[PDB]
Amino acid sequence: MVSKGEELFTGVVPILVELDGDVNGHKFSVSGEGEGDATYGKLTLKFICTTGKLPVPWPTLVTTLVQCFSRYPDHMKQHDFFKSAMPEGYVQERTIFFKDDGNYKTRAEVKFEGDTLVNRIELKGIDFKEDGNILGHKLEYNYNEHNVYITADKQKNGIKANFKIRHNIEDGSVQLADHYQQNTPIGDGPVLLPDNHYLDTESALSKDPNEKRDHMVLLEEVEAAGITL
Repeated sequence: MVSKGEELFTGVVPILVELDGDVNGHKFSVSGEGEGDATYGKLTLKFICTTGKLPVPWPTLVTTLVQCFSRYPDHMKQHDFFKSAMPEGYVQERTIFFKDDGNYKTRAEVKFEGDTLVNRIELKGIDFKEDGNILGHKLEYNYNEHNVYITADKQKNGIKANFKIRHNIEDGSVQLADHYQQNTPIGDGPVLLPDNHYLDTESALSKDPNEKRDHMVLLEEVEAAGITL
């Protein structure tokens, strides 16, 4: 295998996610747990809003709540920055602009803590409309397939990405969320800096019929593409 960190993903890896958020002064926390199987680009996670009611729609948090679990095809193994940064990990930072509404700013560290892949996130949201699609909870509980476009940032020993998320609104229209992303390694070790490619990302949201807390069950399937065999 072409990076040392890639070896850590040959099996099923436990995942922990911890998010602290503040959107227009509405504070919240989310904890998630599950597991990832990068060989197949799959993960399964269950998230709980540990502070009671989530003040924003669950779908708006999907992108924030571990791209090291993507399946890179055999011919693309030298382009997997995310696993190459492991176990020391990477900082992932985004600004997410909701069209005609507010924005989220996120900073996360994704790294191994023992045998567990941990995503710890700080999220701040500002300039939302209290009666808009986000704070007004007008988004459908579902999720579309998206391509995440990745480019190397040699200057920061890292990568950049940008993409637009389409969130279906309750009335059949769409709330757009423009994502700008930067990832930089935490460690000083060498990482893989990729040629341009994308991650074809599929997400399915559901509920645990036994769960009384505000929560989201998420299954994701992701494969890298855009570099010909």
